[PDB]
Amino acid sequence: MTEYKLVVVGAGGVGKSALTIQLIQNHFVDEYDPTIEDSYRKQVVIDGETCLLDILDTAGQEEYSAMRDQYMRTGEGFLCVFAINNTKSFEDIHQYAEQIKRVKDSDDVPMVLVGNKCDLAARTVESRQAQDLARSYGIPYIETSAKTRQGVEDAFYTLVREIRQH
Ligand SMILES: Nc1nc2c(ncn2[C@@H]2O[C@H](COP(=O)(O)OP(=O)(O)NP(=O)(O)O)[C@@H](O)[C@H]2O)c(=O)[nH]1
Ligand SMILES: [Ca+2]
Ligand SMILES: [Ca+2]
Ligand SMILES: [Mg+2]
Repeated sequence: MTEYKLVVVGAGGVGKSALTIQLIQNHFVDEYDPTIEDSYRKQVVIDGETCLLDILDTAGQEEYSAMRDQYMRTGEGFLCVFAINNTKSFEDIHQYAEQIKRVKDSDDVPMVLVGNKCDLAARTVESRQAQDLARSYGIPYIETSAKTRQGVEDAFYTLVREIRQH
């Protein structure tokens, strides 16, 4: 069966771990335990095809930024996550995308831009602004809530599907 190496990246506290765990284990993590680097694997059927998701959950804390080159080298598709209630996290997205783009020596690396925590009402990043960023990269924008499960499967499966267009 095909195996897809997905990497989830973005600023700390945007909900990377919560997204991943919601996808893989089907529950919401309410507490905030900052991640160093964790791995998850799950057989899923996507568009008729049995396949293996290998998902790397990465550090948002910038002290662990040295570890980025290593996972950006290995990973096949990148979930680029900001929180819609954290403008700074949206501004941080570029640093992640550029580095992926640099490290992979490609302007065409499978990516999906994810606006997380769309259940919260304190939005400071309007959808249209994220859509504009995603358009410049030539990638999809998808809003998610790790809390309600809205968009969680869409976001990850779209990433698997971007890896398949490439
Ligand atoms: N309301 C709401 N809270 C969320 C959502 N996703 C994550 N959170 C909350 O935000 C906090 C941070 O979540 P977490 O997944 O650990 O963030 P992270 O991006 O993995 N952090 P790190 O980079 O340090 O590993 C947690 O308290 C979590 O419950 C979401 O969609 N909605
Ligand atoms: Ca919980
Ligand atoms: Ca504004
Ligand atoms: Mg985490």
